[PDB]
Amino acid sequence: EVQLLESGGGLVQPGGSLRLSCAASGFTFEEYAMLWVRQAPGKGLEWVSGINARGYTTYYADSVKGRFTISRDNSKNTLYLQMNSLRTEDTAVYYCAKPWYPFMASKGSEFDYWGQGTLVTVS
Amino acid sequence: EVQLLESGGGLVQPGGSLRLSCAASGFTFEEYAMLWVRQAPGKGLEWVSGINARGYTTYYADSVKGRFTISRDNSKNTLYLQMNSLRTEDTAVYYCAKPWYPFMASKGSEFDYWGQGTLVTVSS
Amino acid sequence: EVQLLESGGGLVQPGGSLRLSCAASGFTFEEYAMLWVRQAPGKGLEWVSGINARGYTTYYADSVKGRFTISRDNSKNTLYLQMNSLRTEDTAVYYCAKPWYPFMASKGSEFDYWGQGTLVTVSS
Amino acid sequence: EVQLLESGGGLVQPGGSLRLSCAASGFTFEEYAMLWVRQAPGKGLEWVSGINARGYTTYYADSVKGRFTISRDNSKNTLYLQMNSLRTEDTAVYYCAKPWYPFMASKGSEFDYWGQGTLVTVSSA
Amino acid sequence: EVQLLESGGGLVQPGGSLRLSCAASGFTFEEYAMLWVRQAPGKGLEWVSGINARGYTTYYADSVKGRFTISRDNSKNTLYLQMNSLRTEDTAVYYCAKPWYPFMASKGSEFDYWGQGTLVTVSS
Amino acid sequence: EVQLLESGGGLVQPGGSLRLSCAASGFTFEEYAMLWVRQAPGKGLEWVSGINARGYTTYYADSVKGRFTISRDNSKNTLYLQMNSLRTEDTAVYYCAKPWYPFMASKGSEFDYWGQGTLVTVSS
Amino acid sequence: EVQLLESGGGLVQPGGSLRLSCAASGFTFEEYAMLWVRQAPGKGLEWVSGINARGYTTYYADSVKGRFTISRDNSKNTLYLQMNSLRTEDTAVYYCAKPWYPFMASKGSEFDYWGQGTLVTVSS
Amino acid sequence: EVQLLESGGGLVQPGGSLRLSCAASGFTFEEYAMLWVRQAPGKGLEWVSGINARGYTTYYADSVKGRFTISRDNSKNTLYLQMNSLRTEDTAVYYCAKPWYPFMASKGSEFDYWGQGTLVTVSS
Amino acid sequence: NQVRPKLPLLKILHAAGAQGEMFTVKEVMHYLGQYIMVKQLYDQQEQHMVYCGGDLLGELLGRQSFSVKDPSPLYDMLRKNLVTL
Amino acid sequence: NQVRPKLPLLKILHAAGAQGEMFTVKEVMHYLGQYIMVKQLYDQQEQHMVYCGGDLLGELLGRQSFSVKDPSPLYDMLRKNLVTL
Amino acid sequence: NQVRPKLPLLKILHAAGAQGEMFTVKEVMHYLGQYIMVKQLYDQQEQHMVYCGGDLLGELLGRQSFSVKDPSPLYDMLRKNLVTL
Amino acid sequence: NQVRPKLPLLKILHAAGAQGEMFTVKEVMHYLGQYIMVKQLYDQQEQHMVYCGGDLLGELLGRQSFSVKDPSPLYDMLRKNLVTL
Repeated sequence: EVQLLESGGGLVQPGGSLRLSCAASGFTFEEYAMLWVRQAPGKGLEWVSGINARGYTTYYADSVKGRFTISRDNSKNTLYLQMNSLRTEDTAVYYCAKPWYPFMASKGSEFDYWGQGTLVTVS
Repeated sequence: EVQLLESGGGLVQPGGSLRLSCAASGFTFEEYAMLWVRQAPGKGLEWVSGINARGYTTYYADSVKGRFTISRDNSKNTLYLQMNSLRTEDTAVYYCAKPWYPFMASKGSEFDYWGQGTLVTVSS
Repeated sequence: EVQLLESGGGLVQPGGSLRLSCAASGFTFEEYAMLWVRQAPGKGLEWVSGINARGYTTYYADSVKGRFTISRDNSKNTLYLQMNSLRTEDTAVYYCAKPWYPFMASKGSEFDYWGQGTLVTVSS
Repeated sequence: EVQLLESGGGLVQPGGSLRLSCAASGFTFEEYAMLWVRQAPGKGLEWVSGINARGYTTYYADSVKGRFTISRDNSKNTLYLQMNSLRTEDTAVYYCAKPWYPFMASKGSEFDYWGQGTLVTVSSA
Repeated sequence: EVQLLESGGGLVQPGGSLRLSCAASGFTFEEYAMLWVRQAPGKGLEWVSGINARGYTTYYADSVKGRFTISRDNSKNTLYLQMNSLRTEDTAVYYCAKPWYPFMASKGSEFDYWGQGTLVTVSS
Repeated sequence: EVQLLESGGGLVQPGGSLRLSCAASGFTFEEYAMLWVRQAPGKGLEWVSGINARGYTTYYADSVKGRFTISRDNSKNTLYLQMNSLRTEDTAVYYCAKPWYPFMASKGSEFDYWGQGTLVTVSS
Repeated sequence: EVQLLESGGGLVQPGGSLRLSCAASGFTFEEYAMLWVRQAPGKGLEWVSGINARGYTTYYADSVKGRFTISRDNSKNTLYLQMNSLRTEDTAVYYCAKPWYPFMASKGSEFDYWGQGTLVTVSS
Repeated sequence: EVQLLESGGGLVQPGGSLRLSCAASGFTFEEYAMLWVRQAPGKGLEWVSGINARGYTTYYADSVKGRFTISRDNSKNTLYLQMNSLRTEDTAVYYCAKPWYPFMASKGSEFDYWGQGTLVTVSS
Repeated sequence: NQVRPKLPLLKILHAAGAQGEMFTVKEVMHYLGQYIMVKQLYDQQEQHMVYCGGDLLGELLGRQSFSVKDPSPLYDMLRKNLVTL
Repeated sequence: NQVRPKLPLLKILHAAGAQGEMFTVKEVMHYLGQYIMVKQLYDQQEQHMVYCGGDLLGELLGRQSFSVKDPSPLYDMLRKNLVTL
Repeated sequence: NQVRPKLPLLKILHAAGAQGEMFTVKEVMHYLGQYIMVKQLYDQQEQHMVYCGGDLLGELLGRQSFSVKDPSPLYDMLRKNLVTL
Repeated sequence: NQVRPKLPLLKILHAAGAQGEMFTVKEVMHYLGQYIMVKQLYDQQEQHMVYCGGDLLGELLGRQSFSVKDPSPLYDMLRKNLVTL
């Protein structure tokens, strides 16, 4: 029943900005910490950021810290990721992920649900 | 057709005694447990005592244990309440009642029928 | 922890009047619609009246319409039933009831809490 | 120091209904019987209804008996008048009144306090 | 050492009012009951009012009861006499007085010290 | 409502002594520093001495240092000035003064209120 | 410096007699009313008797009336208690006491000082 | 109708011990904090100890801290004071006190009721 | 409109908790009602009936009982005890 | 030495179970203590603190709260509400 | 008769203020009533109608709305969510 | 693929609202997350810490306390308690 639909990805030049979105359903969004994870060519899944259920506490990988901004609108069951000063290193498939453990916002796991992803291209 | 008729009420002194009776008709008395309840002036229903159909198993409210005795005479279709060592707060209208279920004798038993009651007053 | 204590019952002649009171505790009285229900001898429980939490909306069974008045004083956690022009058929044990649903003032449910009741006898 | 604030009035069609409220302060509301009185166009004050402090004894003018219901919520310092089956002739300014005599629920007096009132208009307009 | 000084006197018409004050020092004011007395043109001494040390119990002569109010402010070492609906018979020199014993506030208290007095004249 | 009244002034020979006192009321004496000032025939006001509210810090004009001693008794609402080895030029009316601000005991303290004064004449 | 020395206690039979003495110093004896109180073994304070400063007005507890006599000799600064027709219930330590207020000679008078007391035993 | 009866006082040598008791009646004892206070020769009343209604929380003046133990038995409506390591300075009349304020266990008031007291004497 | 209650009435009002020497007529009647209530001078079973016989209030009314439903006896007392200022 | 409490104070005393209209000062204070206790006006976590706002007592004292550790507000109320007999 | 609610129901009960994990059936219903009220799932102008779409309760019942006059939705949910102890 | 939980784990899953006897591993873990959350087996202040001593889960894990930052105890439990279908 769990469904996560990512969007907002596309094609940008080194320095630009995109806003990713994730439409979540099939579970109680307002109860869950939510995660952004990404897959760049040749590499496995990298945890990018996370946000607690209420939306006041946020976490980030260092490679992305002070550049990306995670947020959520619980009324709209939607997670967001603000990618500013985009880099070539950031080109990848981005996924919204629901953690099996409701309070896990700081790292992903093999038991999480993720969606089909959205493609981001920076050049 | 079910009728329950209480009698034996009166006025007595603290430490006195009264025997109440309840004449039943319109149902198979000997098949049903029977109950006494009372209502003090301006208060509500308080369960007093009950007895099984065959009349050898008895139940009492803590406030009356040792002072009240319930019994029955199935051949006469009558229920009794013997009240000894009476206290002022025993003042009440006393009601005989038939439960909906034949086995129910204790506090909270669903009533089917009850009478109009007999007044017991204890005062000096 | 919900407790409901009815009082005010007794014996009156037809045409007479009585006022019942129900002292409520163990829940937030001012959040709840409240009901009176009654059980006459040999009959099923009958819904009698109800009132919303704020006390200005009331409901009556057709059997008591124009004769009974329900009211409440939240500051004293108390519900009242003013009964006028009483009839033989109003003879019953009357119960105060808390609905499981806070806005339900017009009907009883299997999930309601009731007190032990207060007996009303109208005869002669 | 005594104040009585009436509200709830308005315009309604004959047969419709309205609920008036009166917020009381400046005295111990729970000690007093309270009254509703009214003034129709061209007439003087007509006593309408009254209720005892404890809320379970009520009185009504023959003209409104069976249509109006007075009630009170002491915890809210509030008196109410539920008015149903309204008639053209119920048009008036309605006032909440505190009797000088705490037990007086069945009639008004010139010594009573009343609020500024609330305007009630019943018509098919 | 003890020092008492009265003020607030003057001429008023019947029905008028006046507030007398008495300045105290030279002893522990808050430990002592205090008195007001008066003397008309001839009259002799008449006890008027008294107040206990902490200022919560008051005493009055019958002839001023309901009209005069005695009070004190221990944070200011001041005694007051509020005089309302003044009558011609109230005309007198009013004196602030300290009792020999701290608990004596009623009529006939032994005087320790008193002030020079302040004239109150009531008339057309 | 503040009242301050000086006493104790008189005629004295050079090298003699005198003790002045000042009765205070109408405010909380123990919360305020207090002052003595003087005015010699004409010569204008001259600050003499001051003391803090609780009576443990004192201040003197160079002209009286070592000869005058200021003190107070908060339990009596009284201020004192002890004057020793008096000199002809100490002749003056001495005044008791309450400062506007409770902490001001030194020269140039803004006065709130002062007494009528008491005359001190030093001569043969 | 105030002190009260009680003496004269001992052991006697019922109907026997004893004279207690109390030697006072450290205050103006002849200006103060004086009291006797006693404490029975393991019990509490009981007021016995009192006498005015000039020694002409006497007070007694009903328990000792007509049997005990209080007196004083001011030239000796000594208080006395003559106990006649003694009874077993008179067994007690007897204490001399000086009131706070010079005029207080009756039951309840606030004490200022009292002695270590003297034991009186009345046993067959 | 409040009545407090102290007992257990008597004579003991420095270093000794005494147990005081107080029989309380005329009020709901178990609803009230209760106090012991004392009056030594020449001194004013001194609060000594206190205990909450339930008897598990206790308070003491610095002067008796570690030497005295207050306790109570609500079943006997009795208050106790166990006094150890007694000193000459502990000589006093000891009083049991009911506070006007039910929860006041840490200080006395001018409005408390006291018993007649029990005399405690400590000398070698 | 302010009135000065003559001493006998004023004493009744002050007992009722009134503050001051002048009131409106409605203020006077309010305190009167309070006086009757707290002193329980009314009949608990017939509350408009006031039994003021042995009370200082009875002295002002010059009566021993009466119903508050009829103003007459009240009006009389007011007329004799309120001084318009 | 008896006092007669003014009716607003007597009202409070009767509510705490007092009978009659005459009392000693200590009886008044003991009934006031009872009143505060039974009406639960004290703070269960800080029992010396009385929150009387919205109660007859608060209105008589003219206070929302006070501590029994400072008798002053009570003094003023007694002064204004006790008539010595 | 004690019951232990399955956790999806317990969650709703705890959100209404319930404590613990065991209850009577009556307690469950009273907490359910509290829940609907505090979450304001009812229609103010038609209070017997509950609109639970998009709420835990709706998901538990598998519907968008229901009338508290028809307890059939509730019976189903109770059967599936209460384990008798 | 799907798995059938051993009764021990299945009881925990059912208490969490799980329907049926066949689940995916991700379903099983989702329900366990709900179980821990609703039964409040975690530390309010350090949410990743689960204290499961005294719960039937603690038995399955063979532990009393653990952080979910360490899946090791979790893999063990799954291996012993999931039967691949």
